[PDB]
Amino acid sequence: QVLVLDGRGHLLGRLAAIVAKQVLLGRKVVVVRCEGINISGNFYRNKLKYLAFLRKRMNTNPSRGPYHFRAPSRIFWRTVRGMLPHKTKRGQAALDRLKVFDGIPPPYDKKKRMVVPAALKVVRLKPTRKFAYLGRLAHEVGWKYQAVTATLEEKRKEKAKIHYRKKKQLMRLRKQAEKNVEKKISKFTDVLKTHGLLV
Amino acid sequence: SHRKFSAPRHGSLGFLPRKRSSRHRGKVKSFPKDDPSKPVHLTAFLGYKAGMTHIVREVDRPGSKVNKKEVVEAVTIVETPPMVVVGIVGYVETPRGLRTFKTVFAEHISDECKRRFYKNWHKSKKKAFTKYCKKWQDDAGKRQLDKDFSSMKKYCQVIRVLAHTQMRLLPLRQKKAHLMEIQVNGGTVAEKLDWARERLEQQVPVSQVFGQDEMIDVIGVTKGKGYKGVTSRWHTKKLPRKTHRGLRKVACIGAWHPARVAFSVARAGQKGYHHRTEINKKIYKIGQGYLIKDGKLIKNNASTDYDLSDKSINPLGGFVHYGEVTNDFVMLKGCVVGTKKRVLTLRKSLLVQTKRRALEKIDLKFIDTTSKFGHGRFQTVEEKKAFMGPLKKD
Amino acid sequence: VRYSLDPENPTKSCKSRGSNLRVHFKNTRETAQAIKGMHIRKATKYLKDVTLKKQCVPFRRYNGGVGRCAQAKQWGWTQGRWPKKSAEFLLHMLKNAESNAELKGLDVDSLVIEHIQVNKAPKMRRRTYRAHGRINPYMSSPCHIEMILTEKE
RNA sequence: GCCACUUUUGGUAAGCAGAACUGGCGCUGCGGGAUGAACCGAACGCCGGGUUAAGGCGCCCGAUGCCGACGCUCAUCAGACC
RNA sequence: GGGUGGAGCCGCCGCAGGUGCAGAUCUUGGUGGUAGUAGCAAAUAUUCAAACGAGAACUUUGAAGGCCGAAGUGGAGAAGGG
RNA sequence: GUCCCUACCUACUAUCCAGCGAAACCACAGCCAAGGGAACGGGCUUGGCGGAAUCAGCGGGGAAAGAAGACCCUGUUGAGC
RNA sequence: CCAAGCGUUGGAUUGUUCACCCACUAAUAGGGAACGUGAGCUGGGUUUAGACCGUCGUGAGACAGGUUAGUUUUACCCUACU
RNA sequence: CGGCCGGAAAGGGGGCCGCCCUCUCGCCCGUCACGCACCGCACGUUCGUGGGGAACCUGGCGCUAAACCAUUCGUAGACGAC
Ligand SMILES: [Mg+2]
Ligand SMILES: [Mg+2]
Ligand SMILES: [Mg+2]
Ligand SMILES: [Mg+2]
Ligand SMILES: [Mg+2]
Ligand SMILES: [Mg+2]
Ligand SMILES: [Mg+2]
Ligand SMILES: [Mg+2]
Ligand SMILES: [Mg+2]
Ligand SMILES: [Mg+2]
Ligand SMILES: [Mg+2]
Ligand SMILES: [Mg+2]
Ligand SMILES: [Mg+2]
Ligand SMILES: [Mg+2]
Ligand SMILES: [Mg+2]
Ligand SMILES: [Mg+2]
Ligand SMILES: [Mg+2]
Ligand SMILES: [Mg+2]
Ligand SMILES: [Mg+2]
Ligand SMILES: [Mg+2]
Ligand SMILES: [Mg+2]
Ligand SMILES: [Mg+2]
Ligand SMILES: [Mg+2]
Ligand SMILES: [Mg+2]
Ligand SMILES: [Mg+2]
Ligand SMILES: [Mg+2]
Ligand SMILES: [Mg+2]
Ligand SMILES: [Mg+2]
Ligand SMILES: [Mg+2]
Ligand SMILES: [Mg+2]
Ligand SMILES: [Mg+2]
Ligand SMILES: [Mg+2]
Ligand SMILES: [Mg+2]
Ligand SMILES: [Mg+2]
Ligand SMILES: [Mg+2]
Repeated sequence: QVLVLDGRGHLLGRLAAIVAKQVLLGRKVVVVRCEGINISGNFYRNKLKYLAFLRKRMNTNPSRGPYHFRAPSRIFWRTVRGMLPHKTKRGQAALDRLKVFDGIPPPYDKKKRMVVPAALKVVRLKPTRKFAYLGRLAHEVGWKYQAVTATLEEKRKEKAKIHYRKKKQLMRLRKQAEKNVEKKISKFTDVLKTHGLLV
Repeated sequence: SHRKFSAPRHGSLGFLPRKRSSRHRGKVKSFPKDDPSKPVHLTAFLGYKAGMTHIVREVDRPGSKVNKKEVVEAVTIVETPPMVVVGIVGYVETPRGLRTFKTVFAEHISDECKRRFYKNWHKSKKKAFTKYCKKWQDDAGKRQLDKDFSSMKKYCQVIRVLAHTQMRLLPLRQKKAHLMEIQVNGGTVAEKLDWARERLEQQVPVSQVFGQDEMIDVIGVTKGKGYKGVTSRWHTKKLPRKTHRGLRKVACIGAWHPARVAFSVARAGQKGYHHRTEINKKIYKIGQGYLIKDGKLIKNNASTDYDLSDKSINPLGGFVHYGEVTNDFVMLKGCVVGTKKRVLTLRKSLLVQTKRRALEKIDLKFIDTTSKFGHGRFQTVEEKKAFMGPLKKD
Repeated sequence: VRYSLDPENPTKSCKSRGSNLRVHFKNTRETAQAIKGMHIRKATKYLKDVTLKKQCVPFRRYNGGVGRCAQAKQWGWTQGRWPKKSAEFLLHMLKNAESNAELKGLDVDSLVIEHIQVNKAPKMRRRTYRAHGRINPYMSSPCHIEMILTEKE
């Protein structure tokens, strides 16, 4: 009942435009690894856009001015709350069901995370266009934790491969057991093949 | 319309919430960046501002007019008794920052350090760490509190030791010892922690933290000067004599149509007692404290090899509003932030320093120890009575 | 005379009232709200070191311009003041109610102030003399106090 | 009295001043043009069902979450609806 | 309907009017916020003990310290006050 | 010390308390940017965002308060000369 | 060209904005914020009533002509800022 | 029911080794009949020993504190605060 979205290779507003709607329809969304969100257009236009957003500080009290969040997860959080009606209390109760994370933290590392094909870079950009990584943009606009989160994600990848090797081993033991068992499950399999599940 | 005559603005906006400092002890906002090549060492220390005096030294800078001449230079005495290490704490780098991991305290910690955990030591019954210190005297706890060192040697990147001043040895009214995390910068994390768990519940002096002619940074809170006006705090121009509603003001706050008053406009509020970091203060001399050697104590911690007296660093009649410095001290170049008898933090420098003034060797040849409670005329009590002669009272 | 709040039992409750008392309403209201839940001995011990400036009255509603005090921190508030006309009038009123309890034959040491109430009285009039030949009103704001004590262990 | 299509006078011109025809606003809500006296649709008793106009259908926001069609377009100032 | 209230009131058909209030910088009366706020700051200054008293920074007596300084903060008038 | 260039000391304040305690003002009230608008919003729209109750100051803003503009024009309104 | 980060002064004359000149300088660039900024100040100028002079008017008086003297009121409210 | 490991970014109710017990039960076909068949009718079926709030119950092993005011300090100070 909790939707875990991946964040790698998803367009920024194209992902946010459906995260907003699933959140308004009552579905608790946790997007994860907001590092690898990429924005279309090239890096220099996107960095100029974010620096122009940094220029927008309130003249008399920049502490009361617009809080320019530098983390990638909170850039994505602010671009969802642009799309949500966050003044009204249904929009405020909406934003409480979006949970963004830089990298993949241990509540959600050992959980299978979902991919939107309808918001994805290889589907919604033609391949000669050049995109822009939100992680690199956030880093060199002033997010301090690129290298830390990169080493932690490398630590997670070298452990998820240890998990996946065992998963491969269990599937090979299964498909080597099935040929040993095909004499006594010959009639349990045949009623599955006649109903379209094992051929 | 514009300003007719351009002029730079008063004050700095970098220090902008000019409020009373929430802390009394100066806090290190950044320890020097660690590298696994150097041997392990503490990177901060605490001291107490005693007072000011002179120096005469011969300068060796080829190129100035003062090469092989002898300047005088103002210096600051910071009494630094050796600090007792009473714990360690580790830190793990997180994508949200740098979280504390596991604080481990020593077995026996002194009741000048135990004062810190109590807002009222008199009314209390002194019960802190009593159920905690019993873990060090049983095997049910010893295998508990060395397994966490084994986890601190796996998951921590930054190991910061936890020391405190030793206020039994100071001339002050206060007994509540200040305590401080000091980042240990050295080898791997195993070396870094198996260095400090032996320093646990024992001394660390100054001379194995700092050295002579090293530039350091002084952290501390300024001398508080109260709720003061805008010409006293922001140094704006005093309005002329003829003004009706007072002349020690800022005349125009702001323009019409930005319908607020900006955060950059000089206003009247708190002046002083601000936290400040002031870099590149040079150790001229690390003093050696009073110690008793063969019956009579040796006192000459202000004797140079060009003076050959038996005078201490203390002036006649002590440091004014401090007391007498009986401990080993650090003599900084120039003024530092803070009033008398104020706690200061000495931090090793964040910068790398290969400059002709930072690499200068300092060989003093006089230390003024005359009375600061007035125009002092005499260096020491012996020379004073040798010049005066027998008095009526003698 | 009908009070504003009836006691739940007149056999256990003893009552008192003071009409048209020349103290300030805004001070007396809040020094009554200070003692609206107290035992009678704790109430008199409170009202004496209100006069002796050792425990303060937290000015909570009528609190504009009232300076802060250190003693207000034990009421969970910042502002406080130590009024003494208001303290001594509803100290005499506790002596009245404590006389009425022994007139009714009640246990004095278990009385708790159940209900206390300060109303505005008919506002007496003086004048003051202001610049440019004008005269402005200079009223005094006295108060009606009523109080109900009730036995509870 | 004011505005608008087109015709038109003075003025460099004007959210300027002066005309003609017709429609509006003023006296007038409602849907659209984000916002709005005049623009586009449309004029009103209180309601239920259906359907449209002008305008829309990534999300705010009802509706393209069509396996919509054919091209053009890279902008270190893209472009985006009387 | 319920409560308070303690001496008069109303329906219909006609008649008559000083017949309906949110405004008039409206008239008269009362009451808020500001607000326990601004303030109670011109001319040097009070202190100790006792008494009466339910109660004393302020009264009175005693002591001490000050001031007006003979163009007075003194002693007496005229006008005015009654 | 008019200023360069401000600094320090004293008295009475302001400040805090015991007592006593008003008045001017007030449509509802108070956070900003831009848009349109009676052509310079606290309210509308789109954003930015928003945390009780409060204290000493301050003079930006409330196109702040006072006074049915005193300048200018209209009045078949007057007066002084 | 990228570029407003950091500077862009001290004075004689004048009420000056502009102007002109002396001297330093790295440079002595231009400007906007209700022609920024009077409950911030000053009141020199204009812009009240007193006065003198020139011109005009028979006259009261007039002068985008000159000169001289001429009260600059209030914050304790709310927001803002400290 | 006892031991071995797997966890740090916001830590794993997972795997494994023994034991004293226990079962031919569970799973897939068949045989046999029973269980309010509540008489056509709604929120049924769970995560649910849900989160919080009091008072009752019986036992076991453990706990006996600080904060704030008042006093003092003067590294601080309008008052608070420190
Ligand atoms: Mg300029
Ligand atoms: Mg003046
Ligand atoms: Mg001295
Ligand atoms: Mg209030
Ligand atoms: Mg106030
Ligand atoms: Mg008066
Ligand atoms: Mg008079
Ligand atoms: Mg026209
Ligand atoms: Mg016109
Ligand atoms: Mg009509
Ligand atoms: Mg219409
Ligand atoms: Mg539009
Ligand atoms: Mg048409
Ligand atoms: Mg319909
Ligand atoms: Mg739309
Ligand atoms: Mg009667
Ligand atoms: Mg009549
Ligand atoms: Mg009325
Ligand atoms: Mg009426
Ligand atoms: Mg006052
Ligand atoms: Mg006389
Ligand atoms: Mg006489
Ligand atoms: Mg005040
Ligand atoms: Mg008072
Ligand atoms: Mg509204
Ligand atoms: Mg203003
Ligand atoms: Mg005005
Ligand atoms: Mg008029
Ligand atoms: Mg006419
Ligand atoms: Mg006439
Ligand atoms: Mg102007
Ligand atoms: Mg003014
Ligand atoms: Mg102004
Ligand atoms: Mg003038
Ligand atoms: Mg004149």
